[PDB]
Order: sequence, then C-alpha cells, then structure tokens
Amino acid sequence: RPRFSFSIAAREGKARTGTIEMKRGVIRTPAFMPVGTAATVKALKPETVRATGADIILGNTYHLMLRPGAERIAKLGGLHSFMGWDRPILTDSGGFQVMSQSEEGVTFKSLSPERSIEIQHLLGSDIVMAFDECTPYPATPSRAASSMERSMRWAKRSRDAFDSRKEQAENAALFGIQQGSVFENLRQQSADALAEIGFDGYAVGGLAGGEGQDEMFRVLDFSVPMLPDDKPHYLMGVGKPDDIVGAVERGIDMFDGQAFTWDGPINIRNARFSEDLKPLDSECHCAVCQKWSRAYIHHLIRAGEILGAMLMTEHNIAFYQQLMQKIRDSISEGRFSQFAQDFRARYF
Amino acid sequence: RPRFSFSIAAREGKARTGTIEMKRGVIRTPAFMPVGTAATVKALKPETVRATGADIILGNTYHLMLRPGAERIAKLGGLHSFMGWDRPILTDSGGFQVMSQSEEGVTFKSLSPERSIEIQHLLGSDIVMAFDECTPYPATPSRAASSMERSMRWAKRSRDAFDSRKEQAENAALFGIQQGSVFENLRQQSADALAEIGFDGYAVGGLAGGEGQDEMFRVLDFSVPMLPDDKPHYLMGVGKPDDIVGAVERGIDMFDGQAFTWDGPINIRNARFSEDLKPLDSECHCAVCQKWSRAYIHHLIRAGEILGAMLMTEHNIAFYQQLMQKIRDSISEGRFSQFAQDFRARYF
Ligand SMILES: NCc1c[nH]c2nc(N)[nH]c(=O)c12
Ligand SMILES: NCc1c[nH]c2nc(N)[nH]c(=O)c12
Ligand SMILES: [Zn+2]
Ligand SMILES: [Zn+2]
Repeated sequence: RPRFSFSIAAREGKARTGTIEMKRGVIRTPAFMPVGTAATVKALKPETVRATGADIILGNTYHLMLRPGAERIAKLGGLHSFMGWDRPILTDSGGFQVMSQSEEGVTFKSLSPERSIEIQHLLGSDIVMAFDECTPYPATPSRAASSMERSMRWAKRSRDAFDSRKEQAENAALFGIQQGSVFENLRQQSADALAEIGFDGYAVGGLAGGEGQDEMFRVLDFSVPMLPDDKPHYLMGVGKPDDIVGAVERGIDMFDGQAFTWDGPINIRNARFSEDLKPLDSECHCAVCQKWSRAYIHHLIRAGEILGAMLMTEHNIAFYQQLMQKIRDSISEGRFSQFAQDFRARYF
Repeated sequence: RPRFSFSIAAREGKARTGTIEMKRGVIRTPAFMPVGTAATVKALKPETVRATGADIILGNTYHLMLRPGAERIAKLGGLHSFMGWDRPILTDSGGFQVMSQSEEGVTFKSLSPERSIEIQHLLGSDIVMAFDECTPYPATPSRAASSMERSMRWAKRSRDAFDSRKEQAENAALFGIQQGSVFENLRQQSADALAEIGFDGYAVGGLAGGEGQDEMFRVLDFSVPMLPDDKPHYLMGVGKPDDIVGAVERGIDMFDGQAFTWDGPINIRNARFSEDLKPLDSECHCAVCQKWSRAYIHHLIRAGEILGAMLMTEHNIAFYQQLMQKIRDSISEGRFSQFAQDFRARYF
C-alpha cells in the first residue's frame, strides 16, 4: 500500500463513496471513526471495534499528552502497539479539548502547531490534523476572521513541521482544517488558503458548536464545494445519524442508556423495557442483538454494571457502521436519495 | 446427562479430582466458580468466562431477588437465558448477604428456607444451597451451637421444600451447609445431621470470616473428614490461591488493581509498571497476556477506563482456572504434594 491514496468509486449528487488506502489499511468512505479517549475505545477491545466494521479510529492528542504522555507512548512502541489496534488511527490536534493564548500557541493547566504535530508523530498517527484555533459559536465576523487567519498561518506551520520530519512525511497523511464560522466569505478564504498550502484531506472545522442542524447544513451547502473535490472531506465532531446522512448528501466523507435503532433512539433505562425480550434493534446484525434482550441490558445499565456499558457501546458502534455501509452501498448503486428519504421517514 | 453424578477419578491423600455431571454440563473438580453478582460476572461476557475454562458460575440470590427480582427473571425465561450462560449455575441461599431474625426466617430492608429455595427455583439454579443461619466469628460455644442447630432444622426444611417441587427435584441438585464455628463437636453434630437428611453435596460454612488461614486450615483438618466422602465438598467464600491449594490438600472440591501471578500478586497501579512491556504473568496463557502489556493495563486502571477492569478480570479468572487445572492434573498424576510445595516456594 501507498502512504495515502483516495479514490472515488461512485457519486450521487454531492455524495461520494470510495476508499482511502494507507500503509496500515483501507478506509471505506463515507467512514465513521469510533473515538479512543486515553488509548481505548470505551468498553471495547480493539478486536470488537474491528468486528463492528470500523476501518479507522480517532485518538485525542489532548488527553494522551496528559495521560499517559506522548513521549512515554513513543518509548513503549507507539499508540497502535500500546492499545492493540493495528489499523489506521486519526489523531486530532489537541486544540479543541484545550478550549473545552498567543500567536505561538497555547499554554494551559491540566501546545503549538509544532508541538502538536510532534505529539502526533510520537503517537505514530496515520492521519495527522493541523493545529487550529477554535472559533466559538456564535462569533462576530471580526473575531471569526481573526481566528480563521491565525488558523491558516498555523496550517502552514503544521504543514512545514510535518514535512520537516521525514519518517512522518513518508508514512502519515496531513489534513488541514477549514474555519470561518458561518460566514461564506471567510469559508472561501480559508478553503483557498488551505488548497494553496496543499493537504491530503480537508476538514470542515468549527461546526456542531451550538448552531443547530439547519444552520450547520446551510454552512455545509456552500462550504464543502469550496474544498478540493479529489481529497477527503472530514466533518469534525458530527454526529447523530441524521446529521451524518445530511452531511454525506452535502459531500462529507468522514465522521467522528441511549441505544440507536432504525426507528430512532431509545433510552434503555426506561421502565417500558424491563420485560422486553426483543433485541435493541430488530434488524441489527451485531453480536449484542444476536444474544441479549432489551430487558437484560435495561437491568445491567440500571445496576451500574460494566457489562451494560460494553453491550450498549458494541451495539451503538455496530449500528453506526451498518449505517455507513448502507450509505456506501446506496451511493454506489445510485439509490442514496431514496435511502436518505426512507431512513428519515422511519427514524422519525 | 443425569441430574447429578459425582465421580472421583483420582486421589492423593485427602485431595481428590473428578467430575460432576449435570444436565447443563460437566464440572471438573477441584473447581473454581466465578461469581455473577446481579446476573453478570463483572466486566465479562459469558463467552469470555467460558474461554477462561470455567465450567460453572455462582449467582447471588440476595442481590437477584432485589434487582431485577426473582419472579421477573422467571417470567423472562430464567437466569441462564437472561444472562446468556447455558452451563451450570450454583446459587447461594441469600442468607449471608442478608447479614453482611426468627425461627421462621429473616425480614430485612433492601427470606426463609422455603422462600430461598423458591427463589433459587425461579432463577433456574442447577445447584441450590440450603438456607442457613450465619454464625459470626468469633462465636461462643453456646451461640455457635444454637445457630448450628437452627441451621440443621432449616436444612431439613430446605430439603423438604426442594423435594416438594417436582421440576426442581428432578433437574437440580441440593447442597447442605455444615456450621459449628471452630468447634469440633459442633462440626461433628452438624455433619451427622446433614448426612442423615441426605444432600447431593456438602459445603463447609462459617469460615473465611476473620479467623485467619492457620485457624481455617485447623478447622478443615477435622471438619472435612466428617462429611460423606462420596459427595462434593464446597468451601464457601474461599478464596486466595494459597487458601485454595491448602483446602484441596484437606479434601475440598469446590471454591468461589491486583493481578495474580505465579510469583505472587502485583498491584498494577504501582509506578514500577508504567513502562513494563511484559504481560501480567510470564506464563499465563490468557488472551490478555497474549496481547497487552503491564504498562497499558497500568494506564487503563489509573485512568478509570472500563477496558482496564475487563482485562484485569479476564486475566485473574484465567489465572484461577489455570491454577485449578494444574491442581487437577497434579492430583490425577500423583504429584500434587510436589505441586503444592513448588507453588508455595514461588508464590511466596
Ligand atoms: N466540531 C468541531 C471540532 C471538533 N473537534 C475539533 N478539533 C479541531 N482541532 N478543530 C475543530 O474545529 C474541531
Ligand atoms: N464464607 C462463608 C460463606 C460465604 N457465603 C456463605 N453463604 C451461606 N449461605 N453460608 C455460609 O456459611 C457462607
Ligand atoms: Zn445490535
Ligand atoms: Zn493472563
């Protein structure tokens, strides 16, 4: 395999399906990435994560740098070896979680473009995120501009740091992050700036920050076409099943007691499930739905048992992976419009 | 398979190895039973429990009767179906955890011989424990006598309740519990009384209550020979690896951050493990020791991650099952004395 090769196999309107080939594996797109916080996808062994269909997981730089530490993970062989996941890992830059300051970077109590890229290198990340400056929502045009401009300066710094490390440049990929809040002109300037520097993929940053779905979709309508068509488009911090379907309709390729079902989410703790022998979802192919009832999982979660968390998480990630598979198949078959309509009529 | 058949394949001194055949499976003895509290072995799927080598698990009547409830579990198909474990289950009587009162039974804020046997029936238990009255440690001779006598009256009541339920009598087994504190004469009276009523197996109750290993072993020295030789001997609430080895030497067949190793326990949270790439134990065949380091599990437990609990528990139960296997093989091969000596020299 190559370091990085993104190929589009099929399109329907703005939606695309294809593959990212990397040294550690192939990523099917549109892709959903389970999140590893502190070097573990919560309550799952890596083999269980894989069994759900995930091709790639996300690691959080902010949390790993604090515990157990980036240099320590490198001394132990890198993140993949440490946690036992041998396929691609995307690492965020750490910037977001710092927020949830100067032109050089940020200092905080328990980072810079250069230090973020270095930490991601020490972890052994396959997809490295440029270090950006968070724009809160809402933001005035002046402040959104100032932060976007700083982020573009930091994108160049991130590029140059990554490139100046040969092993990283040869084995990993680097994604840039579009900023600009909800403002079309600022999104355009940001896309232009990122394309001029050149990245392996382009994230839409700054959304899912409190603006609501209608507004997010409005911004995606004009923002995703600004990005290079031939590279992956990553919507950071999204999301809910319906958000994913609408974002794919707008050209996004990658994403990162409540149980998901094709009729909508349920809260398994509710008393109505105490004697319900049905699986969490009636069609779901996951191992949880094959073997255990709603009634048992209700009991486990209300009892605070670890197995409850294990079973709920495996089901939910499997559900998301089945969603992504149905999206990929429908786009490849030229019936994604109908899938999205059918999905919404029932989920709601 | 029969309802119940215990066969002794080999002996060495007081130690025995053999099998209990039941409708749901064969139990290899000496046996270690993982404990299911609130219908789950903590942090493990049933298939993982089985993969460690366990033949049988323990269910706690006190906890199940409170949450989710005995009648509810019966309505849902019984404990085996509810939790997804299809092999034998031993249920305790509920009496111990009530303590941790009258001749009819006990009332408490969140049971009788008859109600305990009924709850165990509603759960679908394969091995049912008679309902006894707990003797604290230390206990005076008068009080130990009074409680033992009450327990023997309750053993007869337990017998008669079990027998008067045809489905239970035909498909499950009933074990009696020897009491008498640390007093040889009271242990003798209790053994005699239980043998006269007749049970499928005999537990040594009332130990591991604060008396310490030397005292426990002294009591086992005279108490286990009093029980019928041709039935299983169950030491309730024991225990530590060294306690198990010495108890098997005295004729026991069944048992119910710290990681066990053949060099002794370690506390994985200790800083000395933060960069230790070795598995938890150097010889252990379990999946955890095949795949993850001490350093990773150190991190997970110190971070409060659920996967830490999952991995530690799987290793520890696998360790116990490997111990039991090495005990069974050494007795069958007539080298258990040497095993016990070798085990202690290294564990300590
Ligand atoms: N939802 C937006 C978001 C989530 N995580 C992020 N991490 C970074 N670096 N930038 C971003 O804009 C975001
Ligand atoms: N360690 C003694 C013990 C543990 N659990 C028990 N449950 C019952 N019914 N009786 C007992 O003596 C014990
Ligand atoms: Zn499922
Ligand atoms: Zn192990």
